[PDB]
Amino acid sequence: TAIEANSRMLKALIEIAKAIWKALWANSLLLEATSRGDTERMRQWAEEARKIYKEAEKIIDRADEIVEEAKKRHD
Amino acid sequence: TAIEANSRMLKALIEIAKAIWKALWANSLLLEATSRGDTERMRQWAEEARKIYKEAEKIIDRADEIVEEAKKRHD
Repeated sequence: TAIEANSRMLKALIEIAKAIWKALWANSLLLEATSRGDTERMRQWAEEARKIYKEAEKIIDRADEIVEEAKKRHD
Repeated sequence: TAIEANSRMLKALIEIAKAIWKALWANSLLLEATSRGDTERMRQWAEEARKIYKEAEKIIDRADEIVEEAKKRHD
């Protein structure tokens, strides 16, 4: 019964993984920006990351919500 | 009864991913601070990023603690 919420929390975890993926891409763009020594793409990934952090917060909320959705149906 | 194993290992997985996200966002803030316009950030990361890290560290350890326990329940 909670396995539905397992699949769904898995998707949510994949969304968390997407967030992490974009964070890594942000690290890449930062390695790009510091290599070229600029500060544009820095603010690019910065803003993108802030957005994604907000969305990551929400996604994790819904994730843990789905965890609670899986958890309540106990034993 | 399988949903049990699923949910357990999945919550574990999620928290460990969240640990990755803890250390990640820690280094991320540090990367925002890695612009090198301030060095007092030493105290910031050395404590706050250290806390969630050691939090992130043992969560993984105790997350694994139940990984071993689940599998061997059929002994």
